[PDB]
Amino acid sequence: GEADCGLRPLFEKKSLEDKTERELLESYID
Amino acid sequence: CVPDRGREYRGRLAVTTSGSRCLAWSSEQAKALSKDQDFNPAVPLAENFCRNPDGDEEGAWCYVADQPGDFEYCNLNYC
Amino acid sequence: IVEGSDAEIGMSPWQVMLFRKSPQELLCGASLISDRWVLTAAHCLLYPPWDKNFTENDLLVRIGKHSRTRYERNIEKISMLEKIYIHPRYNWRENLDRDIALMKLKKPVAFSDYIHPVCLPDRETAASLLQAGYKGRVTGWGNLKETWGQPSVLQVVNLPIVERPVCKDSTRIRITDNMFCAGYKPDEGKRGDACEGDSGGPFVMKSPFNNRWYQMGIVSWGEGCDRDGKYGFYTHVFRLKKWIQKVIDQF
Repeated sequence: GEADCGLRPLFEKKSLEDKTERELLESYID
Repeated sequence: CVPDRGREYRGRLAVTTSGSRCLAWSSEQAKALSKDQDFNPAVPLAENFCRNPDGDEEGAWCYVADQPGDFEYCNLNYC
Repeated sequence: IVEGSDAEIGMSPWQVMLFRKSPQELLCGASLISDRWVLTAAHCLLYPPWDKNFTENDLLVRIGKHSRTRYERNIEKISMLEKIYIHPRYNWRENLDRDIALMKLKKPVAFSDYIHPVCLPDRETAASLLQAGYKGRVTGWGNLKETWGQPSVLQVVNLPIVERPVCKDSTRIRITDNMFCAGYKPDEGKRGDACEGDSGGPFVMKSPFNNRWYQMGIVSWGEGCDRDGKYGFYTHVFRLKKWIQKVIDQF
């Protein structure tokens, strides 16, 4: 189960960014 | 007055706000619902008295039956 | 989801479908927190005012689906409920407080590119990320509009978290500690919201400190959908973290 939790294999793991995941991250730095 | 949202009203109240009657803290199905919860060790569970074993922000509650949601708050005066 | 966009594929692998056995109809959404347990909104299972009472038998889960319709044959997993667990003090007689519930799958799921669990916030994540202004993101196959209209594909909408007091005044229903409301204010000249059909669907946030995604909440309710000056409420997933584990490492 949950240990490899929250790491999407077609993104985080391929190292790709979902088309808006960024809208969320910038939301904190700002 | 009841200070902390009855965080310790340890009285002999025994009726939900609707005039319904609290089912025994230890009924065998009041104990059921009560087990996966997280109850605090100060608030002693007295017979069928309204208590706030939780810390329920809202106040003192009690059981009213044996199914989820089958509980109710109790009418005291907070501060 | 109202004013969302089609989900990319494999973008939210933890998203689950809670389907009523027959009529084969879509009732709510959910998350894979592990390979054996699905987390949802209690009210999806229980709501007497609406003669709603499902048992681990009138329902079934569907994992790794993209399209609302097509049975995506080598992608998706149709799993069957083993047991259900409704929060003992899930207040359906008032404000739908503690809208949490858990489903134990009969036979464990096999993680694929398209099926993977989300994480539960630890006090530190929860604490630093649950802050007004932060955006998290909803996903559902629920209605696209408050009225008049069901997606063909999973949708998304990132909504910023709102200040409790703004939420508080947002309505008449008693908002509790085990709730957060999120959405755009009327002047932010942006919109988006989860709508009916969306429940159980996950409110996730990505973490800066480590890059894991975290279920911070669950689509609980709200008034209408995308209405101005109203927010959508979410279960505080953090807040029922112990009951979550009390039950899991229970049996």
